[PDB]
Amino acid sequence: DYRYEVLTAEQILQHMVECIREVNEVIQNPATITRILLSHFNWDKEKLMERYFDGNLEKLFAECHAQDMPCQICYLNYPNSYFTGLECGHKFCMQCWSEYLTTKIMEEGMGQTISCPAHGCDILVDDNTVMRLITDSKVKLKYQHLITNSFVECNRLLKWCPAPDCHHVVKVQYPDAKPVRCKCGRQFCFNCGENWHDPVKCKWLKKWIKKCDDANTKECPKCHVTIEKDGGCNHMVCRNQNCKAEFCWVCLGPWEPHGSAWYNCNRYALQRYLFYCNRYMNHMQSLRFEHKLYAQVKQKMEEMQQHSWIEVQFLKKAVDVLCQCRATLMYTYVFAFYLKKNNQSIIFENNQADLENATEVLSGYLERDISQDSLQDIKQKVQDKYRYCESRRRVLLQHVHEGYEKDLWEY
Amino acid sequence: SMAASRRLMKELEEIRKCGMKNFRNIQVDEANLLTWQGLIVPDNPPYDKGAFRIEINFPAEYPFKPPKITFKTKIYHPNIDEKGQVKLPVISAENWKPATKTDQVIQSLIALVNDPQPEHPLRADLAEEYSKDRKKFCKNAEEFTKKYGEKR
Ligand SMILES: [Zn+2]
Ligand SMILES: [Zn+2]
Ligand SMILES: [Zn+2]
Ligand SMILES: [Zn+2]
Ligand SMILES: [Zn+2]
Ligand SMILES: [Zn+2]
Repeated sequence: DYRYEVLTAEQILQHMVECIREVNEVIQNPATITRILLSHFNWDKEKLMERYFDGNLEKLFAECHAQDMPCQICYLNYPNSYFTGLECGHKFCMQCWSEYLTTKIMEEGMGQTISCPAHGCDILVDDNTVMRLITDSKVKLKYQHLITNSFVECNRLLKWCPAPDCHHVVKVQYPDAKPVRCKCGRQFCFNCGENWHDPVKCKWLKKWIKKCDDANTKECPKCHVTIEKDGGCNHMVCRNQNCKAEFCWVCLGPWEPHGSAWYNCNRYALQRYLFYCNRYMNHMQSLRFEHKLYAQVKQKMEEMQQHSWIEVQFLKKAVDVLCQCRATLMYTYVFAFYLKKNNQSIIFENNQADLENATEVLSGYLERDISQDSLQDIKQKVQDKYRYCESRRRVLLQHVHEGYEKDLWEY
Repeated sequence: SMAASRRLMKELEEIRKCGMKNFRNIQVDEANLLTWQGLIVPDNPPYDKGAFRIEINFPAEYPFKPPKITFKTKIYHPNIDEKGQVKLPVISAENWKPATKTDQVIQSLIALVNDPQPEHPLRADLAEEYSKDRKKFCKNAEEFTKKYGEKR
């Protein structure tokens, strides 16, 4: 097994606040400054005490870092009751606070403290009065995330969920580069933090995200009518009267020599990168269109309900198989690009092609050929297809892993 | 987007009523109010032989996000690139305070015009010219100012 546990940003804050207030009884600083101190020493309570007396605190603290008037931010007048302030005596209406704080806790330029909104001054707003002045628990969560990020980075058994508005942490017994699952649903690699990437190792994915950091439409090979891609499937049938021929979108060669021993377009130094990156990026783009299939299938599963919810389950499963396979596929192109060609690589490439074809067939049935088919026939067809897609995917991963157990793979 | 216009309305009312000598010729689209224009008139050489067109652009989220000043007149200054963007520190997203007034923002732009800060520039080569050989730079910027300036 690989056991782990999910905690909320609420819980992971209580953890920190307790870790603060065990230092904070010794050093008697305010709760918010101790946090910034402890953050600076990477939550080593010792290398904090071996500086919080050793040196002059000034160098330490430097290393770490009119009443009946209108509001000076919005210019409207209110009763003095509504004007909150900080320790500087700068006061502002309780809404401008909420608007300032809120827009300050959105990404571009956030560190881990917010200062007073006055011109000039930079007296920090203490953690606890940020929570008190902002309202919506969506924003509040983000703040908690930001002040706790240091605490969670400095701890090697906690990682954040990568999902953008989920602020939960997975907690483990050891780090391993196995897959963990958030409880918003998101499944990620605990070691590297990216999305789960079964065949490729985390190192080679890091290298492939930096190198990849720096065509939406294309023309029919036969009739040259501009085809925008609408759906993730790559078995392209040409929407025309003149030419109703079929062609693989990536290589633009023909279908159906695809899915045979003879023709393989998945097998191939910047000319090379463009080949493998094209297929990765394509499969990624495809995966997005793949997600929007929970709509289209429930329209057919709803139409099958009226002619119920039991059947609707198999089509969801089908789309969930398809998404997982595409995802693997995506990443097999990362793994291959870095691969020194050897005795096992040929067998891998065949499995990659088997999975690629077995995906396109499932992907293209749910996108086109299901509606050109009767109702009693599609339960069997779809099931037989995703069960096969799943085997080819499982065969592929089984193969690389054998190789990894014996260092078969070179780079 | 509306509350911005409401604030700029009051700001713009206080400007045209008290005046800005160094910042003249203020044109704002009254429908919008989020996009002013005007002509800076510096007092120090190497720019006192001309004036410069700036366009201010207030976001919807003003005053909780800062505006963005871009010069339309070309200028020879270490802190303003060729496309017109100015690196004014008080306006950057890190330092911006929603209680900072537009009048202060602009006075601060004329600080920068009248005393170029080569320490954190946009034109790094112009910054070298300014420090390492003042007299020559002041002359280069003067003739650029005379060639591309505006009548006072
Ligand atoms: Zn206010
Ligand atoms: Zn203040
Ligand atoms: Zn999550
Ligand atoms: Zn990983
Ligand atoms: Zn065609
Ligand atoms: Zn192909």
